[PDB]
Amino acid sequence: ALLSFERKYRVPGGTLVGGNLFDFWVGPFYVGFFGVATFFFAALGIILIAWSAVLQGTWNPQLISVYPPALEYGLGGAPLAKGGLWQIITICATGAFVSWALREVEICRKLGIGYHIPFAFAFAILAYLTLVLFRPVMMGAWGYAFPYGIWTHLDWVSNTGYTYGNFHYNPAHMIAISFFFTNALALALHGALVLSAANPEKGKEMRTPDHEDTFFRDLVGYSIGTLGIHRLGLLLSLSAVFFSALCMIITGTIWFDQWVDWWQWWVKLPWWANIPGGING
Amino acid sequence: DLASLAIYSFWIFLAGLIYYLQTENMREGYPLENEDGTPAANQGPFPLPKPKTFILPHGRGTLTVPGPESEDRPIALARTAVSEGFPHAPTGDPMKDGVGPASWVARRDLPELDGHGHNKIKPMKAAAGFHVSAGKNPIGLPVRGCDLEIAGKVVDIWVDIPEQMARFLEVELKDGSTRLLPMQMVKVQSNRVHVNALSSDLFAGIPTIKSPTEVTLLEEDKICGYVAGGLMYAAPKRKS
Amino acid sequence: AEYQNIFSQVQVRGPADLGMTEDVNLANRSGVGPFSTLLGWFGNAQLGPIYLGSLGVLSLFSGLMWFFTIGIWFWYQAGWNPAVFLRDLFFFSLEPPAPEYGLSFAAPLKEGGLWLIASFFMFVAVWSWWGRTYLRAQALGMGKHTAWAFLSAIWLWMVLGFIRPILMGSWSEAVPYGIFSHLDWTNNFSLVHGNLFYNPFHGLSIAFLYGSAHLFAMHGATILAVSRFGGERELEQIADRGTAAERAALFWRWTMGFNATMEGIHRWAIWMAVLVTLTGGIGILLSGTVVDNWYVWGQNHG
Ligand code: 2GO
Ligand code: 2GO
Ligand code: 2GO
Ligand code: 2GO
Ligand SMILES: COC(C)(C)C/C=C/C(C)=C/C=C/C(C)=C/C=C/C(C)=C/C=C\C=C(C)\C=C\C=C(/C)CC/C=C(\C)CCC=C(C)C
Ligand SMILES: CCCCCCCCCCCC[N+](C)(C)[O-]
Ligand SMILES: CCCCCCCCCCCC[N+](C)(C)[O-]
Ligand SMILES: CCCCCCCCCCCC[N+](C)(C)[O-]
Ligand SMILES: [Fe+3]
Repeated sequence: ALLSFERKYRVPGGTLVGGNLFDFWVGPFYVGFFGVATFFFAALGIILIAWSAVLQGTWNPQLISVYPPALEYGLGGAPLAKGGLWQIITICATGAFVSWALREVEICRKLGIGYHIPFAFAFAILAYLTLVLFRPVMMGAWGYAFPYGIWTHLDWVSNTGYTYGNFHYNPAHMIAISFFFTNALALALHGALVLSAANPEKGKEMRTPDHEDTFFRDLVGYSIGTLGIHRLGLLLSLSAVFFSALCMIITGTIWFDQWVDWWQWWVKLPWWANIPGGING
Repeated sequence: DLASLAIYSFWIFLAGLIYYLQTENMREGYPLENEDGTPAANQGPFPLPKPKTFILPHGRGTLTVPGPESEDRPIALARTAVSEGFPHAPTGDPMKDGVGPASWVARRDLPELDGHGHNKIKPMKAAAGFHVSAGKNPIGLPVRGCDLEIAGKVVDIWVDIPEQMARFLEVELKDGSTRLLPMQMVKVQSNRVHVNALSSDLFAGIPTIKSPTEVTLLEEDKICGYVAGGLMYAAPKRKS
Repeated sequence: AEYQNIFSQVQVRGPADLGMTEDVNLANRSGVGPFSTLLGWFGNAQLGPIYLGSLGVLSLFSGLMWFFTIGIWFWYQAGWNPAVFLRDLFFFSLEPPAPEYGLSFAAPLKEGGLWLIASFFMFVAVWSWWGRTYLRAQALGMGKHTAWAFLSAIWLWMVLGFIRPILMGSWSEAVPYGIFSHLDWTNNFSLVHGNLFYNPFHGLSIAFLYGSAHLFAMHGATILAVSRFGGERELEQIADRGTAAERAALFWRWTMGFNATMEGIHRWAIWMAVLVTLTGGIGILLSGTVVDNWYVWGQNHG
């Protein structure tokens, strides 16, 4: 079933692999080679997870958990029940994501749009790979990665954080968090602006971009614009995620002591390091 | 206890919110149709919303949605298969017929107006006193298509007045008429403007505008449609 | 390589845009500020005009009163010494009163009273500013969405520095003004309450925050991918749907099976975002007042 305007766009074309072979829809979903790939990977991974949920012995979603190889196993493989499943599921998930991204590319091509979406998605995927591939590998073991469970991945976050004291003092983490927070503020504002214009006071006519620009200039002396605010959402959000992955790729590798102590580079700068008074002397 | 009560409530709230949000996003394109234009059988669990009415300024009227959906245009495609879900082949030349990635919508055949009732978009020559303020000024550069042939020359920039940004390049062709190229499909270089989406022989094909100092929403759709479509349909002539 | 519309290729300027008028008291708008070419690679170049008014001035002032109140304590902590001040800038902290004083205003300047002062100027500055966001809307005949959304940020802020301290019996429960000292407060808060990861509202807050970044990436990218059919001209695609809106909708329907409208997407957006601080505020308000320990509560799934 089609949206009222959909048919004219459902033409052949834009696949990267397989020519016309998988070029078709199932319902609203486009397939394509990478739609098959994705299915395959995701199906496998879910199968294996449901297995792990038997080799551990539960069917509760709040308990199921797939742990990586213990640290003793290094970068080598590990028996299924002791983190091989995880190992394979991690391959499956990467397969499913990258396939999803390439499928997004195929859709773009059939629709004659830019590739900005799957380019953006790629940044979430690199974040995932940092946690389960690039960090662990550079640290020497699959065991440093996080496990696949709802509440258990939270524990990993907590242990991993507190291993370096209060993780707040990781500077890239501070920057990432600034982006996440700003992004949420920008999303809120954008959403509300577009809507305060499209839905004015009872009986008034739709306002205009001119009103939108105007409202922000009145309020804070600047309006970024309608092109700019979408430019910004995308930069805020991608940058939050870039600095996220950065904040962790460096933790346990180029820096491994307590993050709070890292700040002493500032304080011990020679020109003020021994001036009496203040919090530090 | 209070915390159990507050969260349970919240989930109930959230459920309602999603409902409201999902229904709100069903104001265009629904009801679903079969490939033949008939209303499909399975609409899914979400009903349409009670309609709302936007009052458009400048006497342009109202829009009320949800409303009766039709394409208000011929669609030059035909089925390639005997069951639902396959592609629909172009019956003619898809660039000229406005299908696939060359598709346009039948928008209003008037120009978008600014907050003052004036045309939002003007050629810079009639826009006082707009001027290039930074970056390479494209005016006068030859235009090159993906076949690496010169298809014309830039003769103005059409600009969005209230937002003060560039939106098309007006280009003069071998025969002396012009076409609008969307700003976003041209790469301005030091000694030329480059356009990957179109081979040079496909410029003449770009839909034209009825009055030469304004462009209607409808015309913008035909143009942007056409130029984008070139990525797919002039792949034989690209070359990169 | 194609051109991606992340930055502009060519800026154009025309005359200073003084804006729409509607019911705005023009007496109170400034005139234009400069034009930043730098900014214009990315968004608008025009700075200003801005609108002052009585609430304007009140907020601006009150916010600098808040700001300087903290800076004066910071200099004082630095023994009036420039070098120290900068060195220890991130360590200084204007702390609230001790728990002895409860909700009283009795505490000495140096040991709590000065924190109430800056807190006061902040209370004024923010709420006046909220009134500003409502009014600038009203003068322009626009909806109140911005003021309602800002209200949700205010919620969490009120909860943190005012509502919760009152319910708990002391100003000491409130947050200090200081860069590192507020992070310590935050870490500390989690510990004393049994790990916030077990507060269901903290988890929701997170989902929306990540959700927000996820959504805005989707949306921001989408509008950019269809900017070649005029997509960023959202208000006019609402009133007369174009192939930009269609191509966007379909990208998502083909990818993940459902989609949005050019208006509705902004409803998803405003809510994803406001719900961060909404849930957030509740989760904190409940902490200490009704739940001493989220882990424990959690073991009783309730
Ligand atoms: C829905 C949740 C979301 C979250 C993510 C959120 C978070 C945050 C954070 C955070 C991540 O911790 C911060 C820091 C934050 C801040 C804000 N939010 Zn906020 N916020 C959110 C959402 C919103 C929404 C819808 C809105 C704000 C609005 C606002 C506004 C509230 C403005 C305000 O309170 O102003 C009063 C005091 C002022 C202006 C002076 C402060 C002193 C200053 C540091 C001194 C230097 C600058 C002077 C002004 C220069 C003067 C020079 C002189 C010679 C004239 C600010 C930008 C407010 C706004 O005006 O937007 C720019 C608004 O409308 N926010 N906001
Ligand atoms: C980013 C830092 C870190 C990493 C290790 C992390 C990763 C992940 C991944 C991943 C890289 O694959 C996933 C899929 C993930 C998911 C979660 N984490 Zn998560 N997570 C992290 C940290 C956190 C923290 C602090 C929190 C979550 C909480 C949660 C919550 C809430 C996530 C959220 O809303 O994010 C924004 C994205 C949106 C809204 C798009 C929709 C996402 C949808 C809800 C995904 C659900 C995933 C399934 C449960 C997994 C099954 C896979 C397959 C069998 C089908 C879920 C379970 C959330 C929570 O309440 O969890 C109990 C919470 O408080 N997460 N989380
Ligand atoms: C880059 C900025 C931003 C970040 C902040 C972001 C965050 C997140 C989080 C998070 C905060 O944790 C989550 C959970 C998240 C999720 C999504 N985002 Zn997301 N997201 C962002 C940006 C984007 C962008 C541009 C896009 C997505 C798209 C998507 C899509 C991607 C869907 C997808 O790729 O599907 C292919 C794979 C499938 C369907 C199944 C895979 C099963 C696998 C083999 C087995 C499970 C393995 C996991 C590791 C289990 C861990 C569970 C445990 C942590 C609880 C989902 C909804 C994707 C999309 O289609 O959205 C509907 C898309 O195009 N995202 N996204
Ligand atoms: C050790 C810390 C501990 C751990 C367990 C923890 C982890 C995490 C993770 C992770 C493990 O990766 C994440 C992702 C996470 C996330 C969160 N936690 Zn969290 N979290 C912890 C602890 C806390 C604490 C105490 C709190 C949060 C809160 C929250 C919330 C907070 C959401 C938010 O957006 O908050 C910022 C916005 C605020 C505070 C609103 C302020 C608005 C105000 C009106 C603006 C005033 C402006 C001034 C006048 C300045 C003028 C500037 C001028 C230039 C104009 C987010 C979702 C936040 C909350 O809502 O809690 C439910 C909160 O109070 N968290 N949290
Ligand atoms: C260069 O030096 C000069 C002197 C020029 C200026 C420099 C100043 C400096 C360096 C200032 C630095 C300021 C900083 C670092 C501020 C940091 C602030 C932080 C991190 C704030 C974080 C959270 C604040 C919260 C949660 C505040 C909440 C406040 C309220 C809810 C208001 C509550 C109101 C109260 C308690 C008053 C009650 C009284 C009445 C009448 C209602
Ligand atoms: C590896 C993580 C385990 C995932 C478990 C299956 C996910 C389905 C969605 C969870 C729903 C939980 N619920 C509602 C039953 O409580
Ligand atoms: C609204 C625009 C504000 C941009 C600032 C975003 C918050 C980042 C704060 C840390 C600064 C780090 N940075 C970006 C300079 O590298
Ligand atoms: C605006 C709706 C978008 C949906 C995003 C929210 C998904 C729910 C995440 C589950 C969080 C579970 N928990 C433990 C915090 O209660
Ligand atoms: Fe938008």
